Formats: sequence, C-alpha cells, structure tokens
Amino acid sequence: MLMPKKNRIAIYELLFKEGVMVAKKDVHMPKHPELADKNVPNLHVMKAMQSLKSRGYVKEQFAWRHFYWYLTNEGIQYLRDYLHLPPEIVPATLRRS
Amino acid sequence: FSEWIDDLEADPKGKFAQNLLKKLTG
Amino acid sequence: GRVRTKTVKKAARVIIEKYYTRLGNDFHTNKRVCEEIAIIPSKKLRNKIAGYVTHLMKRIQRGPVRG
Amino acid sequence: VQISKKRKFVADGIFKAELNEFLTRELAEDGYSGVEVRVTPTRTEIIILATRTQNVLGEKGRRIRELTAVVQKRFGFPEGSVELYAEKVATRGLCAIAQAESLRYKLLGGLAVRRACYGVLRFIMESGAKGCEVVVSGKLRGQRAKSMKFVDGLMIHSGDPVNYYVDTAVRHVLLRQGVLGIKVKIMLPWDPTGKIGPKKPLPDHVSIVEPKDEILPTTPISEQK
RNA sequence: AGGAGUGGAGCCUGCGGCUUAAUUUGACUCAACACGGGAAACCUCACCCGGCCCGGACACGGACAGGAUUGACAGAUUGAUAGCUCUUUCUCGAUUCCGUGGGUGGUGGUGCAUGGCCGUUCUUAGUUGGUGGAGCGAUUUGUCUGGUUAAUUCCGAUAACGAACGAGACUCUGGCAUGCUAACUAGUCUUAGAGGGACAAGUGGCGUUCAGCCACCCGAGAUUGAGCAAUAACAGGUCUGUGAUGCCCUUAGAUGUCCGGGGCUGCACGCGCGCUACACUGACUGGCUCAGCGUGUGCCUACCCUACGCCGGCAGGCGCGGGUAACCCGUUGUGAUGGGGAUCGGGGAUUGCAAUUAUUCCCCAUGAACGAGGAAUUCCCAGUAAGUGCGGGUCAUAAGCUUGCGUUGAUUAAGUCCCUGCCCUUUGUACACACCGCCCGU
Repeated sequence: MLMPKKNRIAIYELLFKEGVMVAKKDVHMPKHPELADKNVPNLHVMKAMQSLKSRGYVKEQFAWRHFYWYLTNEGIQYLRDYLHLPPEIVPATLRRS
Repeated sequence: FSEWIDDLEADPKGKFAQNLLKKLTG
Repeated sequence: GRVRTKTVKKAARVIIEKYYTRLGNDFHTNKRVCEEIAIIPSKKLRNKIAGYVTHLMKRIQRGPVRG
Repeated sequence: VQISKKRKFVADGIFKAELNEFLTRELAEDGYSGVEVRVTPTRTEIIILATRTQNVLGEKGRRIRELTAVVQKRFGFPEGSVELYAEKVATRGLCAIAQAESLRYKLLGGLAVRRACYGVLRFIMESGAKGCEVVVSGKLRGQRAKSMKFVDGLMIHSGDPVNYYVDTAVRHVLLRQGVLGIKVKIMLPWDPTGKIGPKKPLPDHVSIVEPKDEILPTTPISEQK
C-alpha cells in the first residue's frame, strides 16, 4: 500500500483508457521492460494495479510470472459509481472489428 | 452402483468393506 | 549371443514359404529379394531376416524342415 | 537487435512453450488440443486447434479478439503482427490432450471416476485408436491415497517408437477434497497419408504382399468364337 | 594363489560429536552425508552479540486540515554518512495504527492427506488377460523335461491354443570407402548425404547334427558406448521448485528489502566425498606442421569471449579493433644426488569495499617417514583404470565439486558361486507387520 491518491486518479485514467492489460511483477527496479516512461513512478503505479485487482471483487490469474486480468462488469459498475463518469464514452478498443 | 463399486475397490478390506459389499446387491 | 528372435524367425519362415521361387542362397541375392518382396522397416532387421533365410535354405537343401 | 542463433532457437522454443501453456490454462474447457506457429515472411501466423470452435470464437469473436490483444501486448510483437486462428482437429477421439481435458471436465463436477473413465476409454477405442492406458491417482477417500489404472488394447512403453506412436497427457483435476492426477496414454494407429497416424510402422513388424488365388488349366489355349 | 588405482606423501568441503553470536533446514547404512544442481559475508542464514518501514474483501471497539514514511556529519549509536540519540517541533502529506483468523500470504506445519516428477528392491528377465484343461475353493496350467541364449532369446516337448507388455527390434553415438550429392575460410583430407556396409555371412569343429557355441582366413569393424525401459510396490524423497495442492497453526524478531554486520577458513580429529606415482621411464635445451567436445554482448540488461603498445621477465593499471560466431578469440654409476617440494619472504599485483572473517604469477634450490602402507576396505575388463590438462553448471575469466572433452596409456581375468546379492526349479515352515519373523522358559 502506502499509495497516494493523485497516483490513484492517474491509474484510474489508465484503466479507463486501457481496460485489458497484461502485467509483470516489478517493484524494486528503476526501469521496467514494457511499462515505464509514463512520467509517473513505477512502484506506486504497480501497487495501484495490485489494489485494483486485489480489493476483493475482480479475480486474477497468475502463471509464467505474469498477470492476465478479466475486468468484470462489476468493475465497470464500481468505477461508474465512484468516479461518476458515464459509460456513454465508449472505449476506443472497439475498432478494427 | 458405480459409486459403491469405487468405494469397495478403493479399500476392499478397510472400514468401508462390509457395508459396500452389502449395498452392492444384498 | 546371435539368437534370432521370434520376429526375424517368423518373417524368414513366411518369406521362404511364400516366394521360395525367387529366393536363393547367396546373401547378396537374399538381401535384394528380401528388400524387394518384404516391407521391413529396418535395415539391420532386414539383414538379420536375410541371414536366417539363407540358413533355412542351407537347411532345406539337405532335407525337409518341419517349420 | 540481434542475438545468437542458439539463443534465437531457444527463445523461439520458449515462445512456443509459454504460448502453449497460456492458452492451455485459458481454454482447456474449450477442448483445446494444440497450437502451431507457421513461418511466413516477416510475419508469424498462429493456428490453434480445438475440438469446439463455435465456443472459442463465440459471438463476433470476443474471445478471439481478447486472446489476440493479450498475446500482442504480452509478447512485444509489432502492432498487429500476431493473429491466432481456430481450426478443428481431424484426430479428436484419440488425441491425448483432448481426452485428458475430457476426463478432467467429466470428473470436476462430481462423478464416479470409473463410469466417465471407461466412457472416455471407449470413445478412444471407437475412434480407431490402437491402445489406451488411463491412470487416476489420488485420494480415494481415507487416510491413504491410491492409484487405479485401466488399460485396453496394445500399448508399448520402451524404445524409440514410444516417441512417435504414444502420446501421453498428464493433468491435475482439483476436487474440493484434493487433487487427482490423470495420466492418459494413447497409441495412434498406423495409417500413411492424412496425418492421422505415424508415417512409419512399428519397426518389428515385417509386411508381406499377398498373392491371389490361382486355379488354372494345364495349358493356356486360345479360345475364339 | 589374479590384479591396478586404493583413504594414508604435494588444491576442503558436506553434516553429526561438538562453550557462549560457531557447529546453523530435509535426508536414520546399501536408497543421508561438496546431496537439495546448496561454492556459508550480503539479496538465498532459520545456530546469528542487533532493528525497522508492518497485514487485513470482515466480523468489535479508539474518531479527522495532523492520529508520522527509508530521509544531519560534529556530546552519541553497540562496526555502519541509519533521525534509534529520552534530541530538531525541517520533510511524500489523510497515507496509516492496535489487539484474533481466514485474506493480494508464509521457503510457517503435516510428503503418515495428495498430485506430478523422482530414488530403489530391478539391470535382473520378469509380468498379464481371453477361451479351453484341473480343483468345492484360494488357486493352478498356458508361463515347461531338457538344449540354447545377455534375455520367458529361441529350439523343442506339451491341456493348452492364441495373444499382450517387458527383452530384442527401435533412436542417438563412434568405427569404413583407388565411391556419390558441392563450398573465393580447407585442395575428393574438414563439414554433412537420399544412401551402402555385419549377417554368425564363408569355411572347419562341436550340437534327437535343431536352436545355437568355438575357431580361422576375409573384412574398417565378428557377444561392438549410452538413451528409452512390464502391473502391484515403498507410508523411500520432494508441500524449502512450482495461484500443483485440502486447512489443523505460531509470531510483528514480515524468515519482503538495504557495498552493511559472528561464525562454520576451528585442529586433543567423532564420521563421509575429496587434493596425490617409486628413475636414464621422472623433468628445461625450445633444436620439425598437434586435438578438444564446446562457450561467448538489451523483452530482461547495468555484468559476454578476446588480439599491440607504456616494460621490470610475459595475463597485464589506460587506449586499441574482431566476433551474434566453421567468418573473431583460434589452424584454441648405484640410489637421497642434480630428481618429484614441509611450513614461509621480495618484483610489477589482473582492479573483487572486506578475501585474513574462500578472487589474484614464477623465479633464491631454506630440506619434509624423500623409493607399494592398523582393523575395515570402494571402483574398474580396452582406448578399461590411472596420469594429465581443457570447456561448460555454479559465476566477478570466482572450483578444491560436478558434468563433459580430448592427450599419454595398459600389468593382470575371457573364470567361479567361496563372500555380498540376483534369477527361469524342487523342497520345509508353527512366518504373512512375511526371519530385523514367530516364539519358549522360574
């Protein structure tokens, strides 16, 4: 934990713009393979991801030292209830159908 | 019937031996 | 030991009873005809079968053999 | 930029292995069997085999698009360089992976091991399979765990031919009581062409061409009307 | 009645005896004891003279612009440019905290709850249906009198007939072309081929003259390395490899971190792997072209292998290029004397904080039972053993370990069941937890 809240809203913007992602456990390092150069410290961002997926309502799947996530519609409802951003802003992921 | 067969042949002489044999056909 | 297992024995016996006409005595000819008429999936086994059929013809040339 | 060829081949093998494990833990319930990559100029086409395909694609390929997105964002390929297809397998009733998954998903919900296990042994046998051996090891309830095995037909163990004649699948089925290990071994039947059996026969089987019946008169005499 | 090397004479580590910070998990003889690919500073240490930022989807309690987060040498700390000083009322700023457990867990228990991969009695040749015989039955035949074989390999006999595993066959591996498919790095020698070649084949001698055994020309090669390897097995090992695993269950000194910090590098040894050749053979004149099997630089990542000059006598303190590799490294006088080293000191040290509480060259010849070794003994039959070095795994070119590789290279036996143990039989039994049994006697 030991997580700030501006990093929280930054990571919530990241989840809103991203949705489906793959993660790798990296905490002590100063340079990540594929999730650096975000102008934000990496450790707090990854702990923010840990909070998201271990708050007790979104399930995980860990193997081959990696995290693949199944973002449930319960998470969509939770984000809408808390941040009050209408789902009418459709995610950009629905192109190249 | 199959479950009784499995229980019997798992431990054909243990604690669950007489009951399973009786339950088979009686 | 050089004991020929049931596979080579049975193959040589069936080979000699089915195509006795073509088969002879000289190992080169037995090997050639054995390759030609028998689908043997090895080369070492093919040579073993040809050697045993050569032995069996040495047996038959001097009397009948019960096999 | 460039790595040594030994490292290149090892990394390609690691790619294949981790992709196989990843879509094994993804869609085992989809009757996944195997994954094959195809070498194409500056591209890497991937074709995926499953017993069922309507489920693996689903409706408008939500599952397919999710899988391609995750594989792309995991492996680091250039944007849209990885694409996975889904084609049925001609050998479903005697493929070790498919039958191991069938056994696990018949045993998961709660069922006598013997009924479903003999049923899959049957469905193996009517699929032309030459021989099968299934072992189920684990808690048969009580302070001791045991292993029960059912074999049918002919199936070999030793020598080279076990490499290209017998396929064995080892899986874990998680029961609320414990973990039951299922080992399913199938020997394919020999059939040249069609890729349904090993090309080579068993190396101790000598094949002979069969002559046809011959009952002939003494001398061939020409007959004309 | 053979032997060689043996554990003793030239390169330290496993775990128990074993004062406190030193004897630190799992493994109770063959099937533990450089084994956990576990080469101990430190991240991996739980024997450790010491601490901290702490862990809660919830069941109950303390209640909001302050209820503190690695974050100053000089008064000190218990090695430490750590704010831990009973100190400053600097500093991300609502993060957090306490007492109970499930929880994003734990390399914390139980491998006498498991799976999977393993070790073994199993390196031996052994196992099993179906149908038919026999028996009331457990069960037995097939699965055998014999001969033969490495082999339940085969011949043959035959209430068994047909079959299935295991063995063989099979894959890899070396051995062979006055042959073949072709390379501006070798000139078809090196590399790697759709292929050939051996098969007990030819001839003798033993074998209901069968399966087969011996011998010899011929032949490169005439019981030619290994790999894979039958159900039932064992409470053998692994939960300390694994969001592989069912929850009984401790503690905040979480068995997370941070060039940091005692050990175990003790020597009256409690044990087990390890470091090592006796003379014209051992070693230098440097006076003729030598082989390695193999390794080598960005998803990580900051660590890869290496050729000329400052020159004391060379690796080399700094520049200097080549190599994603058949292209570069690289055609890599009769025996203690002169003869093989008992501690230990100088030359420029390879640059690894610390090496001494394990990294780092040979020359002065200062003289050590200086010429086959208590009981008990492990391994080995031909390119064996043994002597050597070299390359990987560990990694900083860290080895004394291990896994492979070549070079030098062979005295002894082509046997037996005496010791240990195994198997295709008969036999005895009061054993079946199966002889480490059972059991009798005040």
